[PDB]
Amino acid sequence: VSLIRPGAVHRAQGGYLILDALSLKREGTWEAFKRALRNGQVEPVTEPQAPAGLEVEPFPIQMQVILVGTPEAFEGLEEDPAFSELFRIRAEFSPTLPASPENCTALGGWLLAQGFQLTQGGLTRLYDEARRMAEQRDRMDARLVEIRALAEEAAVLGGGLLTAESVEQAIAAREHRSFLSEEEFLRAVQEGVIRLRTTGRAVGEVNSLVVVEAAPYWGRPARLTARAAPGRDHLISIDREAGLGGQIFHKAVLTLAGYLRSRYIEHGSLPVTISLAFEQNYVSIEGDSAGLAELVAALSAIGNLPLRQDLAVTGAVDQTGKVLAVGAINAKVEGFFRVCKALGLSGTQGVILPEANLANLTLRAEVLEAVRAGQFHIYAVETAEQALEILAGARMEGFRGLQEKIRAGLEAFARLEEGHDKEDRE
Amino acid sequence: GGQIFHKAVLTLAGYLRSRYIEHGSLPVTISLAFEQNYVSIEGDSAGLAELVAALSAIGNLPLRQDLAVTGAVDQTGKVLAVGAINAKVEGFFRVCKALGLSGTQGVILPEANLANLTLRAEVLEAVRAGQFHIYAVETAEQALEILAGARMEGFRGLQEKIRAGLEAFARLEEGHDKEDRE
Amino acid sequence: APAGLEVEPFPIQMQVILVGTPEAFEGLEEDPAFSELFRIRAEFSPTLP
Amino acid sequence: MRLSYEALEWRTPIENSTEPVSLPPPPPFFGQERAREALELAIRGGFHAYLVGPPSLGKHEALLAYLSTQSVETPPDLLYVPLSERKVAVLTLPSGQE
Amino acid sequence: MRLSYEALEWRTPIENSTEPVSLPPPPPFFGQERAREALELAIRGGFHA
Repeated sequence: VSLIRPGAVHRAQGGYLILDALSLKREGTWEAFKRALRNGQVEPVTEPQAPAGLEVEPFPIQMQVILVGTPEAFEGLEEDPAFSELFRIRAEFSPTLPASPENCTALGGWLLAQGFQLTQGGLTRLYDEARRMAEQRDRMDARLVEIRALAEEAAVLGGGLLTAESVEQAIAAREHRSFLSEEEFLRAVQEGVIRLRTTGRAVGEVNSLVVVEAAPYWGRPARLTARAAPGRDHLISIDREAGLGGQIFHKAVLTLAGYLRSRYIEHGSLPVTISLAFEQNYVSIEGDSAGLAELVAALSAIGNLPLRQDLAVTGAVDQTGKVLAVGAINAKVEGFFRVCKALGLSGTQGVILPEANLANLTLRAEVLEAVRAGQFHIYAVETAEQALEILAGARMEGFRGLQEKIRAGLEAFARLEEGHDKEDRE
Repeated sequence: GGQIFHKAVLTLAGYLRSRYIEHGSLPVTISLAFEQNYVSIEGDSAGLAELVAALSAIGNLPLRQDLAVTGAVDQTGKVLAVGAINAKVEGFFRVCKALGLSGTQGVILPEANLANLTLRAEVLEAVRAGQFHIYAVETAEQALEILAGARMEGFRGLQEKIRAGLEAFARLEEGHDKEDRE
Repeated sequence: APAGLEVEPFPIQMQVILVGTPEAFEGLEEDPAFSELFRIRAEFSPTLP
Repeated sequence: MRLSYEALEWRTPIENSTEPVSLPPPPPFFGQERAREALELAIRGGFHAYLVGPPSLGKHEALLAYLSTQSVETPPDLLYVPLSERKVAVLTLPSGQE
Repeated sequence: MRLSYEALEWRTPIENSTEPVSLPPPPPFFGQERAREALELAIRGGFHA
């Protein structure tokens, strides 16, 4: 009897046993643990090399089990109908917290309870960075481990105190430690290896804002071009079939084709084929969401509309023409701002982004100061027509408007098509 | 590779279809080949050499063989930077010196690669002596202008010649169409 | 060995500095714990000015 | 529409930075009222619960801090007593008697 | 455009090659200020890098 060792069930009698579902599945204990919970009794594990084992009476269980883990760690467990029977209560943790003065005060008290020495400005800066990590204006990040790590770095850079300057220094150092790829990209842009048009007008070319994933984060601009030729109603997206892709119908290509075919109804079929290419790979294309940049570039190519290269265009688009929210909007806007500032801020550069992302706009201090000074502009759009109006600097409707120019380009392509059609007859 | 769409082929087709618009479709088919394999092709990047050779074939433009052509290109005709530019330029210089430098050889390379041009001593000495030339181009039209020794727009310009060749090919295709009909 | 020692775990008062190539750390940084233990990234530029 | 600076300014205005903050510690699961209420129900009723959420939340730390404030009835002494050299039973005694 | 020799010359102009150079050793991580600062932070704070 004296060799029986107490495990975790014995030590948690009349108390709480906190386990990890990831551990319950990693060591395969979940079957035996389920059996113990359902039976209400458990005996200590016995190695098979013992034909002398005790007939130990099963140990009663008067504990409460509190599994802890990620939702994906529990997807394996919630499939079992018995897991939903033993564990009736689900204590779900929100990935964010409301951004309120009460929550900022609670964060300050939590940081003080961790041993940090805070300042009101330092607490404010930490709270703002927590809001930015959630990428939401009215929601601060719930991940207290990450905020604690940032506070640790801020304390180290400020000696022992979390002042505003120390937290700003910690954030800047975190940015710098992962800025090698972006420093190389900016150096290439400045030298001329990667040429992005940040000034003037261009026909069929736009500055899309991509998030690079063949490399680390910090989304950056990319010159996306659209070329319009007489032909079928086929919309070619060169980057989405870099290999095959004729076997694959792409949701972005289908969305763009639907918009172009349905919005422009004066010939029975789109008399123009539009080829969309992302020059300077390192561009990770969506393939499932049609970009607003692609649509405005296609419209410019069709109508020979010179779009402003000052403004970068980001945000998904819908087949109706509705601009949808995109992730990492702050990263894209700040990457374009970095590129513009590296080449010199002309005072007319900007970013065209959806109004849906306005609740996710937590731009850094430099971008906001440029916006205040009028050196950087942020345009928020609902529809692709608004983005095209901003880019081409003209209203869609009215005489000599963008709509009439696009229709004239379409009818010119149709005339080229019929000129080739009579070539097939006579 | 006939069951796979190639980014280089798509880029070249997009450029040719979009830039030359006077018939409903490109009335010419262009076959691009690399003589003397040992050539490692890149199917994801359209070469500037491929585009200028295609334009020469369409327009019957005699390109200068003095100048080698390197660099990528996009569907708008913008010449992009390429890797190992020094290796390519020095290899062409080695070939030219092996056969004898005539004072007119050269390499047409992107202006994007000017920050990567660290040519060796012999190439730089030939460049200073006027025996080797380096041409830096922004667009494929500039490369074609240098190769064919004529401006795109003007008295019998390259653009007019390419359009005339396209009209000739379209007339041949109309002859075939009426052959199909009559 | 069936009979052994109940050695008290040795406390760790060291700083770990992993060294490797960017592709070497691709296989390790998927784990949320790696980003929690190793928070400082001393990345080396392949070139110098 | 062209967004103005005030339509884009999100940072909380800093007012004082010459003094440290004196803030009482927050209750466990601050800003996590759903998780706190679910765990309170699981403690009141004695049900088994499970905590779900993204990593780096400090779920274990907050859970331990919340459970440390609970006051459960004094658990009895559970022990193993040999009823023979081969049969071992479980004995339950009043707390502090084992 | 036809690049001139000066627009193509990149080698540092050699001014003398006779006397040996006397140069103090560089600080660790020279030209690698990002990695050096990251390691400074990881040493001051005791984090794993």
